[PDB]
Amino acid sequence: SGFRKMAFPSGKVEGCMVQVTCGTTTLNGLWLDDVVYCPRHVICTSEDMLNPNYEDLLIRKSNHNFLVQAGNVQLRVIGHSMQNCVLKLKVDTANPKTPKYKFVRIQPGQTFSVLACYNGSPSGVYQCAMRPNFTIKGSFLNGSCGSVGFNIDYDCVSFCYMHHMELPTGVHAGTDLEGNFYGPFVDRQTAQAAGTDTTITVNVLAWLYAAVINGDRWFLNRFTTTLNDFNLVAMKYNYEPLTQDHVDILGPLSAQTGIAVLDMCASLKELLQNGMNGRTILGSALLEDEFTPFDVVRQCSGVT
Amino acid sequence: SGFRKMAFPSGKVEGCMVQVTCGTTTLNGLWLDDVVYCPRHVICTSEDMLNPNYEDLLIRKSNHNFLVQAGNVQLRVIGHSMQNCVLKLKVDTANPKTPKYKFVRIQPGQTFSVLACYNGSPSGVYQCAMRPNFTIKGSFLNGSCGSVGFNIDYDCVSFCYMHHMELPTGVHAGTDLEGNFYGPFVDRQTAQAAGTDTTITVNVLAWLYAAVINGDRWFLNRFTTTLNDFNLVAMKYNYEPLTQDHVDILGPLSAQTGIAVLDMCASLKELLQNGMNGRTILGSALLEDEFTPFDVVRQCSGVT
Ligand SMILES: O=C(Cc1cncc2ccccc12)Nc1ccccc1
Ligand SMILES: O=C(Cc1cncc2ccccc12)Nc1ccccc1
Repeated sequence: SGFRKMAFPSGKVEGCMVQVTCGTTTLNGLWLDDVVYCPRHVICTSEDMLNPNYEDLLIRKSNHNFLVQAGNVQLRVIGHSMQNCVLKLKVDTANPKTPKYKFVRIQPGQTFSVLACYNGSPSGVYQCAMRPNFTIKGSFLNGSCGSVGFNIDYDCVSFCYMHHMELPTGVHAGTDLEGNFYGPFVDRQTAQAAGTDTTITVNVLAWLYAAVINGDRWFLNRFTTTLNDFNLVAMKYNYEPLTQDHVDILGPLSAQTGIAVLDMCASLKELLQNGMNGRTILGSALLEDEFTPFDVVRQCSGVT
Repeated sequence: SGFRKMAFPSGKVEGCMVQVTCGTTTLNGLWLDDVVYCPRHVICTSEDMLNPNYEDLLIRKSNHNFLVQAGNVQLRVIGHSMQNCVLKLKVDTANPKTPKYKFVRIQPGQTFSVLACYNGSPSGVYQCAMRPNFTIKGSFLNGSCGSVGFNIDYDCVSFCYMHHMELPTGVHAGTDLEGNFYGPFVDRQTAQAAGTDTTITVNVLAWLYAAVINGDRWFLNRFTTTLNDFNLVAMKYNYEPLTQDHVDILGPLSAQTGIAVLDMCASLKELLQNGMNGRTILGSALLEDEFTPFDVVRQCSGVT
């Protein structure tokens, strides 16, 4: 028993982190096979970021201007190309520590592990969610760009996120491993607005199921509701509308607990309308939405 | 910016996890040099746990009864000994992945990373604190015994905890790497009581400093207090008494923010007496006590 915001073991990803330097800018890169992936803003100076013309900026750079260092050994750059907002530096040596991997574009609401890095060296690992507004609420300082988000399926690492920027509002924005930003964000020092951040309803429900499995049952009531009635309450509280897909996805948790999904929705509805009244659920005084139904099942079944 | 419950990168520890089997019981072991460390309750059956005589039980076991497996290769056991509540299985092969390491007994209030494992395979990593009552609020299922807690200083892993048991109350108990339980707990299936769990005051203060550094300043007031006045309020709320040592330890955070420690104590005092009034601090609706002042400084400075 017990319920924690658990991250995937980061060892497979640590073996891929390298330092990429371009002029005075140093950030992190991901070394997989003979390719180093990093944010393209490595080629920018503080002045360039205001309105950078990356194609023009990249033309002034040659293979030898990109210093790639894995641990203490220098990698030789034999090719460079820009794929959307990521630079792909072709190196002459394949990473001997390359794990089995995929590049995946995650959906909003999905979760992933972040290995926060500085100078190609990992400093910490934490679990987070892609917000419905496509931002992430991470913990990143300057130097952390190129730090990656991933999930692991037994031995295959699915790289889903590369950190690029912190918006003036303190939230984080980045790309998938093909250089495509999640959301409307651009890699430019300009006024960028994240949309309204809504609450991942299916995740909160999954976490309520985790609470019940772990003995915290105080919030369970004698009521039920319907999808349309629950959604009327969800919209008022800036919660994502719950669909039959979400109900089906909660099927295993509903079967494990013997509590119907709509019954859990009525409990959630009362928690929204009345608050926690000073009580806690799984050591939290608010409704947690950064555990998918898959994360709950995995944590409560010990998937290695 | 951003503040997350960050764990140390677990790669160095993953390379030490092995599976230890003794009869029908399989748990995790820590392989460092030519020694495998694991909970001594590996030699018990369900009936033994009621009142086990471990010296008598261990005598019926020989080197060949302890099956140690690292990945898919079997390790040959050439020696076995009991050191307090841990078994030390001497193997004939040194772990080629043994990192630089220390065995340290942590203090209550200190934090550490847990690499939760099942069948010698890691499943997740999370950050936690040794509670003042010496329990840990982890996420462990059956099979997780032998999972370790650690801290990293650049390249040296300091092993501080080995998971042994879940108390009937859902909290977790374990030992240091010398087999000594943290707290009054014994490795027996009996009624064991954890003391009153108090709140780590210095940690909450450090987290209030992290909040101020990260832009959350709403809780800052025009008041101050004294150590004795603050402690009068701390005792009422089951908070640890704050000492001059704690004030000194908060020195770097107080210098960074320009907010005196006693001024932060007055804010904490008002948060205790009046609650958060529906507001949040660093995305939390309660006072977080699982970040030491060292964790805050590290996270806010990017120590790799
Ligand atoms: O935002 C970043 C990098 C960054 C990321 N996370 C956290 C950061 C904290 C402080 C400084 C920088 C951080 N780059 C950038 C700079 C200007 C305009 C566009 C992008
Ligand atoms: O508590 C444990 C192992 C354990 C640990 N964490 C979580 C667990 C969850 C379920 C079952 C077992 C767990 N061993 C033990 C059994 C009986 C008496 C004394 C100790």
